[PDB]
Amino acid sequence: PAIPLEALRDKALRMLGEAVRDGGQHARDPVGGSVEFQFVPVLKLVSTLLVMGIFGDEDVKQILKMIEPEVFTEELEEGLLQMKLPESVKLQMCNLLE
Amino acid sequence: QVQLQESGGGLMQAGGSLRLSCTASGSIFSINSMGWYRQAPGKQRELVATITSGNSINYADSVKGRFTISRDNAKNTVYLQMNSLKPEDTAVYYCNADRVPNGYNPWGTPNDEYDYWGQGTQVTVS
Amino acid sequence: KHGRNHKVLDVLCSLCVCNGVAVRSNQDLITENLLPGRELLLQTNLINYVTSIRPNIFVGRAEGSTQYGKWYFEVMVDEVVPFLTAQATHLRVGWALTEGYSPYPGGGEGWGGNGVGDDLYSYGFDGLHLWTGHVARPVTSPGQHLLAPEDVVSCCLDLSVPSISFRINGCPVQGVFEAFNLDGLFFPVVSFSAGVKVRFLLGGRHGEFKFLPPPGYAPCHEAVLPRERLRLEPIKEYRREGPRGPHLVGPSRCLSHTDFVPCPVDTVQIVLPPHLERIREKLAENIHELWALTRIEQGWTYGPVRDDNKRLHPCLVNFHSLPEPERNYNLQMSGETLKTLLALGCHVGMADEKAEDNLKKTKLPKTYMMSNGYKPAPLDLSHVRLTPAQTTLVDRLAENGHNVWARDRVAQGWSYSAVQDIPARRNPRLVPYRLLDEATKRSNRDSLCQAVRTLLGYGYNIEPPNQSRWDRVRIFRAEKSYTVQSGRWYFEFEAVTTGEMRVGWARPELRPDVELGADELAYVFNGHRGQRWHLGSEPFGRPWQSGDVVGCMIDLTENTIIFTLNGEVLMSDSGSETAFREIEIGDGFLPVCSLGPGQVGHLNLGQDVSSLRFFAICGLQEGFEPFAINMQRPVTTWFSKSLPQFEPVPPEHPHYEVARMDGTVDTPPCLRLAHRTWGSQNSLVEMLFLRLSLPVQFHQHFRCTNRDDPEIILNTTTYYYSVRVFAGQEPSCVWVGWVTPDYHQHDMNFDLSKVRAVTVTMGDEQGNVHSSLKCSNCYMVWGGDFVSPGRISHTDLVIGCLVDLATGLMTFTANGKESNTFFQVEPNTKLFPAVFVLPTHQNVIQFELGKQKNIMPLSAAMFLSERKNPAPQCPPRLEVQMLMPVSWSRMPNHFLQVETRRAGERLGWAVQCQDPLTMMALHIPEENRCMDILELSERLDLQRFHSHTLRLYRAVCALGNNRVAHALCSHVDQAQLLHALEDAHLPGPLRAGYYDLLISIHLESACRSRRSMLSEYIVPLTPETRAITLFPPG
Amino acid sequence: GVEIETISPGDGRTFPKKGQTCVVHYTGMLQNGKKFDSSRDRNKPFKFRIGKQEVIKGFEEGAAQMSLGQRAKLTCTPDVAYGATGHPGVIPPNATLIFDVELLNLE
Amino acid sequence: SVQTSLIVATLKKMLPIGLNMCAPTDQDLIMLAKTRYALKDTDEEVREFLQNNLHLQGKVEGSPSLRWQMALYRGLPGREEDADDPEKIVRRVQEVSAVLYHLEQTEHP
Repeated sequence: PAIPLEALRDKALRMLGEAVRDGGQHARDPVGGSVEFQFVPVLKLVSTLLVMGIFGDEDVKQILKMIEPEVFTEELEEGLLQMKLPESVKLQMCNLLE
Repeated sequence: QVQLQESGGGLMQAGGSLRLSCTASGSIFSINSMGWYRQAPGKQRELVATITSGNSINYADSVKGRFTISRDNAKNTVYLQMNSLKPEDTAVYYCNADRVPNGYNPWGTPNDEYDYWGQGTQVTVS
Repeated sequence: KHGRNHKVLDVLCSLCVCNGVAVRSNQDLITENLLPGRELLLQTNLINYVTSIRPNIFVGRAEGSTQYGKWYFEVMVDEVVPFLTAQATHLRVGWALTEGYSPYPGGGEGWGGNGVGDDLYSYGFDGLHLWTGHVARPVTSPGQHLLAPEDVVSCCLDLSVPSISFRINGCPVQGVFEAFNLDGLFFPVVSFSAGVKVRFLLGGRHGEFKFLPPPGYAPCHEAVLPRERLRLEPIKEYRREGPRGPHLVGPSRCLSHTDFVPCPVDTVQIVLPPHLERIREKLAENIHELWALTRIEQGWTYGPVRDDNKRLHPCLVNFHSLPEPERNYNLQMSGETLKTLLALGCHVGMADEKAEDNLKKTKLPKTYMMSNGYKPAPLDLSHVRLTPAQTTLVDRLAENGHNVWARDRVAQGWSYSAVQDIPARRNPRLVPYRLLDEATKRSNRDSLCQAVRTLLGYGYNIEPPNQSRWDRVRIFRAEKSYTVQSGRWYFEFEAVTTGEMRVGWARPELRPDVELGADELAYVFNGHRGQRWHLGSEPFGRPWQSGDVVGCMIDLTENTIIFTLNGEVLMSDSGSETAFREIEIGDGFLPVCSLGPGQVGHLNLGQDVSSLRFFAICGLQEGFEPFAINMQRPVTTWFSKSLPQFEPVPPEHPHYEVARMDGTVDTPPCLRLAHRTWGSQNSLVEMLFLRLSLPVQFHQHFRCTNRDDPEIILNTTTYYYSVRVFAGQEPSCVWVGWVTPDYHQHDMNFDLSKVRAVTVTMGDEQGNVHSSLKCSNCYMVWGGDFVSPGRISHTDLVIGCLVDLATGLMTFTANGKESNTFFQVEPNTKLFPAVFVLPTHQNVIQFELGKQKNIMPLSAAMFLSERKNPAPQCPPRLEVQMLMPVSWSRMPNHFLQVETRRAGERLGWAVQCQDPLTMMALHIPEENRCMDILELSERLDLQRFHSHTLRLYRAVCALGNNRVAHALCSHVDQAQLLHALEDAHLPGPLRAGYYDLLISIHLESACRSRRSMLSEYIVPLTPETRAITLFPPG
Repeated sequence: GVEIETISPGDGRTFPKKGQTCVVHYTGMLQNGKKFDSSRDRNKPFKFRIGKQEVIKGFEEGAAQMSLGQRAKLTCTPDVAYGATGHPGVIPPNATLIFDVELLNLE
Repeated sequence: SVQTSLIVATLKKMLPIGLNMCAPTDQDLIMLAKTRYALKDTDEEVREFLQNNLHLQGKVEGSPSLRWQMALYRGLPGREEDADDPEKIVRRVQEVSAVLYHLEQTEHP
């Protein structure tokens, strides 16, 4: 069954962006209950879409910079690698970096 | 409640001598003043004659008309001897019973509120 | 058969796959045998919120009521947006009842969005259907447009004979509502989805009727109460907006027909003492003095003759030289005033003790030119003044006079209307005395006060003389995911009104039925009198006022709670700062507040510090912290929903017990309800409302209607259960029948007359009605009527009930005798076995499920697997469910905004809603009700089952079963998945499950197919192929 | 055979002819009231040729009978196709249908 | 009693005032001075070690729990931007340390 890939792509990119921002703000109300439940499903979505090739050039540029800003920008901001993480989110982060 | 019958008069020519006998029975209360009211064509309830205990006619509106109202407290039945039949008398008539004589109310508005209107009948002038 | 379990789903979908190998056979079999059936797995949909708005015009009929029966109103649509946000804008207009119709936002019967006609307490018409009981009813009309914009629809109602009629675009519809109960008060109601604009036309002053009402029906604008202004308000609301922000409101004080009917005290049966005649004429003489005073104050003057209108005084003497008419005129009412005094408890006798000599009798205007008048005031008030007890006596005496006058006006037949139509016997001041404005009250009691001054001047010796009401209380508590077991916290409660407002910290497992403080699970403080509450009332602090904020700090390190009022620590009677001490760690504590009837508060948990006033006054330097401050989203809260609901019987209940016995010989399988503590101290005895859990549904259409014949049994359509009443139980307290899912009546003085049955009649527009259809939310019969015993009855009545899935003919059978009463319902009714009882013996009820002559067992009815098995069976799923008064319910984080305002005398009031709100709903198939999906955040068992259901859905289409994935897309829609992705209040397991379900049913096969090819690097020769370099040119 | 009942009036003047791919968005239910096939929820309208009967036959007849801009509930008798051995996983093999379909921008 | 003695009663009435001056970020220096008075040193000695430990000032960005507290303390109307003098800061922290250290000594003797 089909579904709008471009809409899913922008929607999931925005979702993980606000998730990273929330993890920066250090709220006591993580989406779903825990940092694990906040990040692992969204990271599964991003990994599946990434290996499925949906994301375009500018979009993977955003994903790279928003995993790690300082190292991955072209010629403060807390990266997803930068802030501390539980085990499962690290696992999905490795599957993304692979 | 006090549920009196309003009747009397009817179709008549100008200057018709009509005895409007409004009958009242089955009432122990509100036996003091037995008023007569009248809806002229396109007009409010105009009182014409309010008889009172001891056969005391009241004169507040339309005193000129020879209403000649009379009543006995034995049967509480009132009778209005209206002859003058002006064109504005082509109208309907009403009969109310209350225990506050007209032109005498030192208590307040509830005493006026105690009143029992009538059915309504036509007295037509031709 | 056994119920909803997660382990059964695990057992099922261990057949999904094995060692990473898909089994297409088991996958398709499980899909085809569960997903089309849909009675077991809960289903989830996206809907949009609805809002119902009413005018504050409540009119009803009772014996001797002061209200008129006929009323008329209109609504005209300004603009509708059909299919806004992928759902049609539901829009119904009709009549609704204050007592029973509570349209709580979110969830409800059906798939939610409950409007006017989604209950038997309100009836509506959306353009093509007369909605009632969550069922639409198509009706022929000249214009069938379903409230297209710029259309005006009239609706009129008659109470003297129950009738509801609609006139769409002037042309009346062919349907009429009739034979509905007349309890309580009826008001117009408009239920609407967002993106709508309507106008409420009330005729006369507030708006003008586009179409004149039919003869008899009166405009509703004249029914507005004397002290009430016409205001459009939400019907049953628990939240509003104020200056600081969201304000939580409690219940409301609602009217009925009882307070619209007057019940005065009969004073004509009062004996007359000598004191009667003692004061009957001195009061009359002072009354004549006030008569002279009034004619002086008016434009009248002095005269001998008997006509006040011509500036004449009838008495013409200070003492009334009055004839038989007027002497009796004052005589009887002075006496009647004394009669009301004696009847209502005022003492009699006026021993002045030279007070009459003290009375001046010299305040004479001296305007009289002759012997007429000359009646001076004696300065009664100046000599002796009134007392507050006597003023309240004046108020109730004038109330009694108002009530007797209203009684006789109603007896001859009068109606309340803001315009006093004397020829129509219409008058705005004939409703009972507790409703008239301050002008009528003062004008009817001021002369009474003067009479009291006269008595005081005469030296009078007059001396002045189970339902726990859960509806009037509402508990609001933060969600159980925010419990704190360590730290020091602080949350404010701002007071808008002064009433029974309780605030404090409660254990998360507090019982919703019992009030705060009565249980040990609530450390609460009632600020109405300042008194704290842990296990009972305890004097403490001071009562508060409007505008006061209470701080409510708690510290779990020192195990105490300390309350501050306006930044100052409240002090106990003993002088201790902490209200409660020695608090065990428990499971944690949650912010809680209880609101009494008509109370408004602001529960500021402390999300924003600048909004959090007085925190620096008490808490900033004390080390306490604002409760839920860093959390970005607002804290979800749960209110005690007052709608009664059936819940499974608790084995932990100390008063009721159920014993289940199967395999019984010469007896069907049975469930006996008995009283564990009958006839003991502190034993609660009330109306017990039972309901067997499983539904019974009719067939889709009624196409064809003692060692029985097996083939006849296989061909039968009827079913039969039997309730057995024990010795010592009164048959007059037993009600046996059939409850729809919409049954929410918990009154403990239960009467078969109180049930709601309503009929709809559709016919020819020119006046030849042909079709009629009756419905009811309940189908019990009165056991006293059935027994007809007319006194302990030791006989056991098996009051059994029949139901056939064809032709809807439900007959009954009491003690082996056919019943003279029958019921008829449309197909697909989804009824439930039920019995109601008042416990009067140790043994109370025995449910019995078995077969009879040409009868298929009810177990075979409710379970599809054993539909051919005639042997009765009691699997664990079927169980006794008792009604519970209140239950917790989530408040949505966002509510629909509505702008309502009047524009002119012609346009009238207008209602507008634009921003759409969408809610995900989880529908339980058996109860035919849906909750909010976020409500599962505390319902952990349903959370477990739905998470495992998502696991089943993922793994039936796992490993490239695109056919079954397509089959799943009907269950789980794309927009559904997108909303479940976007929202943040979704629980953890459900969030992960929905994300993985989206990936599994839409992206798994494609992702796997691409992944299997990323290993190779087959590259062709293209001009794009010569473009790649290792290092891009910087 | 279907029972087509109009919900909101439309043009009422242009009806689909045999040989035209019409575009419709709909919310299909069973007789119980059962939202399973909703092109509105999917945000994707559905196209059908009349004459090839690529769409279910009862929906095709009702869609030919309605007009552009107008919505109607098509009560589909089980004699429409897959009325026995229906589409697996969505519809039990023998059951009814209803479709509150409106036509928009008839091609 | 000792708890109801009016000297300690006035003191506990004025702890909100007596913690109103100090910044929440200063609480690290408060704890270091807390142990400094726990060592039974004189006022001059504890102030000297306070200057020796002055550079270990708390960080606003370290924890959001103290971030909003810093927001309150900076947005307090009576606060001024010239009150960042380390001398006034050290005097007030050592004074508060003395007061509440002897206070906790009397609560837990």
